[PDB]
Amino acid sequence: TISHVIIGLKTAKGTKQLKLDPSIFESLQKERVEAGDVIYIEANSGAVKRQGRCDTYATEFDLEAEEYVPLPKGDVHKKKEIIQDVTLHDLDVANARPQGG
Amino acid sequence: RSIGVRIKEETEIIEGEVVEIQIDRSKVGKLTLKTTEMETIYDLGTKMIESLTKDKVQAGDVITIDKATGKISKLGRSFTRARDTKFVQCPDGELQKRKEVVHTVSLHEIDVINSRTQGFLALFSGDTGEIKSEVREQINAKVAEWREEGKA
Amino acid sequence: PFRDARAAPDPVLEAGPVAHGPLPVPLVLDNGSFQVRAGWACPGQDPGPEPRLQFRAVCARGRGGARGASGPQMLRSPFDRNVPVNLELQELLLDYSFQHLGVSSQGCVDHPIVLTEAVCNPLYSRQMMSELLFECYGIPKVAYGIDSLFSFYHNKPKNSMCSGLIISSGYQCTHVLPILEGRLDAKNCKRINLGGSQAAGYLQRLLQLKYPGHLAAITLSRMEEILHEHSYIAEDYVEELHKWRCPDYYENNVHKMQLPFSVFNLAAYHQLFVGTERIRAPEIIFQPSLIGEEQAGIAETLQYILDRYPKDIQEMLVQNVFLTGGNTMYPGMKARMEKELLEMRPFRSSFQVQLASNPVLDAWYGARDWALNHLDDNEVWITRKEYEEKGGEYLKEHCASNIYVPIRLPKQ
Amino acid sequence: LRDNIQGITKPAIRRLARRGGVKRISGLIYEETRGVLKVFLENVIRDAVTYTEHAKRKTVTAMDVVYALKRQGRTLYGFGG
Amino acid sequence: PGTVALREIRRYQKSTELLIRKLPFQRLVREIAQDFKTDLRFQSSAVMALQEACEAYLVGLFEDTNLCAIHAKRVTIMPKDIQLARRIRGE
Amino acid sequence: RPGTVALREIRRYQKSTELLIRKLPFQRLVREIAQDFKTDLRFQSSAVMALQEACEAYLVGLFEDTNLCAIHAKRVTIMPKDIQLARRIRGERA
Amino acid sequence: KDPNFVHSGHGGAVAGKKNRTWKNLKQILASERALPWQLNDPNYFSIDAPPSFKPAKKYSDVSGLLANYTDPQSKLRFSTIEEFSYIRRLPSDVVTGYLALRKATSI
Ligand SMILES: Nc1ncnc2c1ncn2[C@@H]1O[C@H](COP(=O)(O)OP(=O)(O)O)[C@@H](O)[C@H]1O
Repeated sequence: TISHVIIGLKTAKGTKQLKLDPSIFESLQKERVEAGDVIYIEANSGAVKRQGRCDTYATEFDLEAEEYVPLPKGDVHKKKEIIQDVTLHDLDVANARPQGG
Repeated sequence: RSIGVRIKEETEIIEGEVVEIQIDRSKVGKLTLKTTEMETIYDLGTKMIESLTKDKVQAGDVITIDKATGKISKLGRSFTRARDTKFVQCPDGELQKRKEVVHTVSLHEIDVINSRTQGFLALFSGDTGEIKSEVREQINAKVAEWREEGKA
Repeated sequence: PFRDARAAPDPVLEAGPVAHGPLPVPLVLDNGSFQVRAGWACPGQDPGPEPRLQFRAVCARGRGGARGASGPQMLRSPFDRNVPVNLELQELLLDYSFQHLGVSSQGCVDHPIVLTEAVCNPLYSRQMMSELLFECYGIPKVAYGIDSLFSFYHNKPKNSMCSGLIISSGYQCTHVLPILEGRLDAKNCKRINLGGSQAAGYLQRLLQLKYPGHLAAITLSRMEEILHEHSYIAEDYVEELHKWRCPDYYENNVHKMQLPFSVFNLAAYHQLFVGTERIRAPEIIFQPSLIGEEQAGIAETLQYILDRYPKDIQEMLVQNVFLTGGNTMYPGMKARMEKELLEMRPFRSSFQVQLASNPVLDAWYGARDWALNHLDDNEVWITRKEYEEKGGEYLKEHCASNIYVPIRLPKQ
Repeated sequence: LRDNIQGITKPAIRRLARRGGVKRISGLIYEETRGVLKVFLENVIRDAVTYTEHAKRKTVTAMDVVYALKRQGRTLYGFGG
Repeated sequence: PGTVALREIRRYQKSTELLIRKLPFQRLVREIAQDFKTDLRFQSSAVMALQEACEAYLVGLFEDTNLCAIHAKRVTIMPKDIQLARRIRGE
Repeated sequence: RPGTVALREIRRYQKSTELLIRKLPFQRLVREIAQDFKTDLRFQSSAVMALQEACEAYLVGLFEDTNLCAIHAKRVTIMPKDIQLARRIRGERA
Repeated sequence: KDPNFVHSGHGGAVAGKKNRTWKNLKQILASERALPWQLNDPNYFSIDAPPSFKPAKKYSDVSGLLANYTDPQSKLRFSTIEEFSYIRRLPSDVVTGYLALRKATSI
């Protein structure tokens, strides 16, 4: 039924297709995302955010309750080395009580 | 409480007298708005249709529409439709203004927003207590980069 | 101010040239809903010096009994939607062209010819055209091809099995031509029903509606100055029409040419200010919804034909996007096209956009350099003895030319 | 419920059409007629109420509507006024 | 056959009584009055004066629509024949 | 030259507050029609020219309704039977 | 002299209510449908581009600037406060012109 979801992405620098884990697609549906939305995916963490509807669809109705954003001028895909600092106290706190979840 | 963060944000705000509003049974519908200096008609989308109908917006109201959010604020009725309370004149200038709002949040008021599944209740109700010092260690450092990236 | 046009050239010749080896120099002729373009091939020379009859393909006659008004000096033209669909004006057009090119002695057209046809040509139109070409004119052998594939054949790196897209534009159309190893993939070629005539008629109608003081003084023959010399195509349309929104940009960048002259006079002999208007007539082929008519336009058609194909054959063909014909003359055309293409390619992938060496003339020079090489390919040309059995719908699928479909037409 | 003006029945509108002398009636005509029928009351009841609101009565009289019909150029006999 | 409707024409042109059902018309009159203004109530004679004006007005509209369709070389009416009959009257 | 841009008339006869019938022929038209009810008439210039303004406005108002009648009746061409429709449905040809 | 002194009768007639021109394009792409066409063919009916998949942008009729608005009366689309004051002064002969230039809801 759902091994994965293919998703297609576009920016002013080009396009990619990605093969999403069903847990990430469950997050796309959490954010109420549909084709023609502008999305940020953080593939190392599974964070997903709707930035807004893409402004190529800004004339789909004359007045509708969505905010439209310009097609991103940035790359479709970006990499960095990042270095995370976490204290033993952050572990002692975040694992002791049941999380908010 | 006594050190402020200040930011500015730009919003597409629509303001005017509603001249006429129409709806159908998905859905489609049509709206008209007026200022002292222009008029328009508009095709509405579904999330607006549900908002206008939920909030009983009626021809002759003077209204502000938060275009980013679908929220409606009604200011009163036009004096020419005050017959059959609060009454007010139409806005001046164009309907859709890209208004700039400057806003300020006390540095502590960012801590309380961060503390709970809804933070801001604890701001008023006084449930803010022993706020975890590692959260302040992050927020002070986050505001210290907004200060220099120039976004705040 | 505006200039005005000029006419009555000197294409007056002896009965024809002669060249070494086989004596019959072929004629090279382009049809054209805007202008016909013609000449003797001038074989053995690379810098082909004299294309002739480079003329607006529109005609009349003196109805009081004077003369046929075929050449340059209300009006009718032998084409509709870039296909010839006429006889009674097509005859006097061809006769006029053959008078100035010369005919060797008598009532037959002696030399073989190469002639342009539409990206796809309706079978009946080729039948009527070949019937004029062999019943009336009696040519010994004939070749057919497309302006866009000829101008590509002129601009190729080598005389080889190249592949690409050809992007074409002209009076009533633009076409997107996927070519795979020299073969046009006619099953997924596409066209938009807009171009030079629509842009000129639109720019006219804007100035008719915006300046009702000059309604007879503005006309297409004045629109062609502002359209081919004062207009430009945006690198990104909402970005250009955004910067036209502030008066300090507008008043410095606006074009301002006076009408022909005799209240500070300009209410009658206006500067006809154009700023966004000098962008709108260009944009029509990118956004045909600037007119009423709904079609995809060049950006969405270019995307639509590419996703018909496996991802490798896309990358090896999109290496040669070629711009030719008509509206591709606008300044900034490559810079728009490569941006619209960057927005739809896979993220790291390479592509290249090539603009013709002369976007109006290269179809003739292409057909010329083609005929110079294929001169004695006796299997390629439609021979008069083949038209003696083939009904006139017929075509042979040679390089840089249209795809024949096996078919037969009833006629009586 | 039937309050959508469909309470003005198909065969009643068709009988008005038959008195009006029309032959074949396309199936959208009944609803187009109900649109006109509303708008005629949005003229006539509305102005008749402006005559009821001259006296500011609760009862609409036949006079009140005859005055509205008189200013709207469609006078009526038998009721008087 | 598809044409004996021509006998209905003659019957409903011989007839001269009101054709819409009184209760439906009275309900509609009251509903349009009550969403317009509060506590408006109608004498039977006012509802009858309304209904006679309405049905005479619609007989006029149908006569006008007949001439529009006859002019269009039809024997049928479509909503466009009514929309001409409005715009040509200025309605 | 021939057979093009009929809008040459549209673009000429409505650029200003002009009237389309010439003054002398209109002034001798009205007087013959007037005297049949009662003769020995004399006329103010301001009386006769108040007729033409109403006449041309009414004629223009008819033609505005008339071309839509042709379009509805499947024509681009206006013809006398369009006026038979329009002037009767306005209630005037009765 | 003349490339030929005599000429064929290609399909146009000498006389009759019939044409002197051959069939116009609209009759050609109709009559050509009777032929034994197939799903793989260079068929001239198939080459016209598809409809636009995204909804079309709106640009103001009178100046080409981006249109936030449409007038309830004329139904033209406009951008600015002075453009709204301008359009309400225009004659119907140009209002219908801008509407026709975009095949609008009144043609
Ligand atoms: N400057 C120009 N402006 C407009 N159209 C042009 C121009 N130059 C060439 N054309 C166009 O070229 C198009 C196709 O090439 P053309 O040279 O005319 O040969 P053909 O019609 O046989 O294909 C025509 O539709 C014609 O309008």
